[PDB]
Amino acid sequence: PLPTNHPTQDYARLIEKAAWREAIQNKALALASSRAKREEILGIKIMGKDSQPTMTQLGGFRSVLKRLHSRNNRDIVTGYLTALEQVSNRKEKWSNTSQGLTKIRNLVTQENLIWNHLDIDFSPLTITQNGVNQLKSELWAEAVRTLVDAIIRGHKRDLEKAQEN
Amino acid sequence: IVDDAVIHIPNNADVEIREGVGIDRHFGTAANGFKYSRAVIPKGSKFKLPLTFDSQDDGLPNALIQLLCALEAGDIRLGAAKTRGLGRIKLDDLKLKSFALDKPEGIFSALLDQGKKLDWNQLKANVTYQSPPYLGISITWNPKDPVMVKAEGDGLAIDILPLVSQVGSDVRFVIPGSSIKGILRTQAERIIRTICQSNGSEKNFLEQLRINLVNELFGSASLSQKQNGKDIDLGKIGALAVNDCFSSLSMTPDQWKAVENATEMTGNLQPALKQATGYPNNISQAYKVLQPAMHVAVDRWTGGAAEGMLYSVLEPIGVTWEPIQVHLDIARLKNYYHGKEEKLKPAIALLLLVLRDLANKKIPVGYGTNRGMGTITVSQITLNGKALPTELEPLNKTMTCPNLTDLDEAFRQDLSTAWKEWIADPIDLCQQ
RNA sequence: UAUUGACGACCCCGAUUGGUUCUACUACAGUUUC
RNA sequence: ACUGAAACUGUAGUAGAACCAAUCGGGGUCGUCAAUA
Ligand SMILES: [Mg+2]
Ligand SMILES: [Mg+2]
Repeated sequence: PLPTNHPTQDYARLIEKAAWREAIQNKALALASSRAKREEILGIKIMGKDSQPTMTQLGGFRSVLKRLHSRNNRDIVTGYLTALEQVSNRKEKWSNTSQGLTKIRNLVTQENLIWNHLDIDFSPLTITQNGVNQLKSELWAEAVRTLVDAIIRGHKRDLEKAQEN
Repeated sequence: IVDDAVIHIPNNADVEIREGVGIDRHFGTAANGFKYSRAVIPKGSKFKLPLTFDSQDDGLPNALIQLLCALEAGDIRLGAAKTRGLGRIKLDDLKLKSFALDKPEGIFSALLDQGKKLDWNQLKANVTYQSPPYLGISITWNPKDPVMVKAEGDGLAIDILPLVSQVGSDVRFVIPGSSIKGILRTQAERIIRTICQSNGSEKNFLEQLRINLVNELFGSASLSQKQNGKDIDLGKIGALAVNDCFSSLSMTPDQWKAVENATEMTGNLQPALKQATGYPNNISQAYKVLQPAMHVAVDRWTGGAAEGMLYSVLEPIGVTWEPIQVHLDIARLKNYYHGKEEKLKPAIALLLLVLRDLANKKIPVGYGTNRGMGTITVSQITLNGKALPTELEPLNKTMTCPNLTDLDEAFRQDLSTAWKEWIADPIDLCQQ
């Protein structure tokens, strides 16, 4: 690795983020492709022609996650979930999901969890000393947004297949 | 030589996301797949003009002086969506440094002395800026029913909140030029299809859009076609461009963040709206500007309310709005018609018919038009063209009658004639 | 066989579209030395 | 029984055209609840 004091350490950091961002985007595409993984990660599932929850309920969550720019915005997303969880008719919309509301609560509030689902070996993608811990803290919110965005897209375009049978 | 220039966004401001939708011309509702979003650099962002010019002759080319005059006039547009609100730039603080690289005193100046200043005003005095033909349309209007475009997603105390945008230090409510263009285009097409009795129902949305005259005014998608063994592009840019319209009212960015994050409609929302409306101690005036409304769906057998169907709207009942700016590029149409200014009259005739309906409340704007919003009163349309051809020169007018009776009857009767002659044979008018 | 005896609020957003279509490289310089 | 020299992968080219954040919904209203003697 580059020594921490090295003058090009600022330039290496630009290269690493680029290599990490593309790795996260590629891995998020693969994980959305399989219905067992979308169910593992968010609890979402397809049951016949039906979607659990409705695509409108996924879309509503996703619109809030757009505001998750930083870890200190996780108040925004957890605030949405508690208000949802407090209204009986809305909480039951997410019954018949695999624990979906807790899985979303965890993904947003447990800072380690996104990286375990992505499960990327970042060692070939980093060159700065202490680069891994820094980049994880910086790119966390973006990885969460990318993975949730990918999963809902992959869900909908498999829902279209079950629909069109 | 033109360098890359980094954009410095204003303080605290950030990249905005603009939502977009395509509305099916038959059902009047969002078309399937036609939902998109665009990141935009907010208004008032700055970047450096980074030009260098290597003169082999003496002096400075007059066309290059006209260019800099055009930048200072703000006549140049940059980037995407140029017809739909975006892209206008204006130059400030122009500075000219000359290095006489042909001579020793000049070549060392390049290496050391940082050059010789020129007074721009001395060049700016030796030329007349020749603006190209255009017709500016300014519509002065006020909301008769609350006018808003809906925000990107549901709120806490209020589900449906108005769209706002940063404009320097403050946020303002905004109606995007995309929205104003889209309502105008829809009425223009309905007029054309009505005249021809051409149905729109069997066409998909990209084919629904593609009809005569509107293909030139509002523009068409790029689409290559081997139409006759010859290969041709159907795409052309809109000769008609529309600006974003902002509210006269403004709020500090945190003052609106207090509204977005209120959670009790009768609780902490009331302080936030008293703040933002500018009546921090007088809610009965605050709610004459932004008024929360509640709605229910009432179940048809039981009455009462349908389970779950309770929702609320922050209605900008009293927000005052600045005049809408529409810019018609007469040069771009005239190029489409291969110069023939006779061919402008059907396109100009269509545009005036669209504006007649706008002033007659036939074109509502924004969210909820069928649900208690969106109807506008137009007080005045000002038509202000530059370098118009002499037979269109009567357009330069301020109109206050909705029925165009402020345009000369001989001119309105001339346009009616060219229009009627096109109705009798609605050819592709740019087909040479 | 038909008595016992008076309280109490509810809904809190729901459904959906989440990108569609076109352009995907085009001209060249292919060795130079009056 | 002698290293060729000298030579900018460069020049021209706006990630752009078309696209409505939109459709539907009265801030509404009556009998229930408990089981025995
Ligand atoms: Mg609420
Ligand atoms: Mg609600």
